[PDB]
Amino acid sequence: GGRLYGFKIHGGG
Amino acid sequence: GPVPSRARVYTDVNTHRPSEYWDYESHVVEWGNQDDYQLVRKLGRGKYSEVFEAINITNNEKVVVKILKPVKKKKIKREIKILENLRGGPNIITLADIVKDPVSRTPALVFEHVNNTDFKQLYQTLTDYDIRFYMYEILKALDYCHSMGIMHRDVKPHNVMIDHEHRKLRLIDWGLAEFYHPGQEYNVRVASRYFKGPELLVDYQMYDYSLDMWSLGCMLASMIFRKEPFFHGHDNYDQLVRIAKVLGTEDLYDYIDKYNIELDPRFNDILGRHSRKRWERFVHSENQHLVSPEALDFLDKLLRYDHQSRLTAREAMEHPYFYTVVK
Ligand SMILES: *Cn1cc(-c2cc(C(=O)O)cc(-c3cn(C*)nn3)c2)nn1
Repeated sequence: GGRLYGFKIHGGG
Repeated sequence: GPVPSRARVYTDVNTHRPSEYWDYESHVVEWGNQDDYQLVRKLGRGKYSEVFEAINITNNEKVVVKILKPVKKKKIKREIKILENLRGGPNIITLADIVKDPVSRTPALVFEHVNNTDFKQLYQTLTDYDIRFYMYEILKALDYCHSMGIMHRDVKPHNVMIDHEHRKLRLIDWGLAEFYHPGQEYNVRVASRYFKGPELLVDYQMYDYSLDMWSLGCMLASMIFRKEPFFHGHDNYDQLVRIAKVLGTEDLYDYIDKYNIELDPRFNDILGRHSRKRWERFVHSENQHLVSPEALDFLDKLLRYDHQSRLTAREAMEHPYFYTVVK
């Protein structure tokens, strides 16, 4: 639901 | 009917290859784990694709995700199959994985990361030596994919990715690419307006690899003369008028005559009569450092109405223009 086209959104190494 | 035509080189590569090679409709796609990839930032958008910068979390490596749209489906298999066939070829983008959203069923291609630098962005600063170097690198990709029985059909600066600090180039976006079968009458609604060959414009359907060599000549002209784009037509009809105003109408009508082409009646009143304008006429103070008699000879040998008369990718590689590229 904060997933875009099934992909989670990355934040930061 | 129109006179038949066969590619002068790599004619029967698909003919002597098994159907598993070129029969993309039968290709069973091996789907990977979508959970391995996470979106980093937006890279661009097209008319059927959404491109993103991403990270594979299993190894923390940068990748590029291209989410496909449902607008044009069953054409996803042709792209997938062509990328897998070309995998490992010189300067061909590496398809690293294929993933699918379990809920929306929307597929995504995961590519090797390359610096998000289009050719357009660099040409404005490239010197004569780097134009030759990168043009040769593009020719390696085109000779490879043609040798593998594939026409890219969308050669343009946007589809060339360059990492200048590593002088590394990749030919991308194989979404319009197709398998060459000698005798096939293809759809002429391919490539991008400014890069369409005369064959597309006159609806000559039995084209081949040489279509890519016209598109490449369009890019060379744009780079050496600093004119973006070189042929600026307002539509497919005017695009041929813009070509005619440079190459001339005489050679256009000789081309149509040679291939027994049925010229659309609209062309009778818009094509007119135009003499051939010498390549040297496009040379001025701002671009004379990028022009040479070799650049001009080479350009003249690519931008030819007759697709059969254009250099092949391997013949272009042997032209004196590339003598300065030290291997
Ligand atoms: C469900 N969901 C997640 C997000 C979202 C949006 C942003 C943004 O910048 O707009 C960023 C992130 C994010 C960044 N990092 C390091 N982890 N998550 C997530 N929108 N909706």
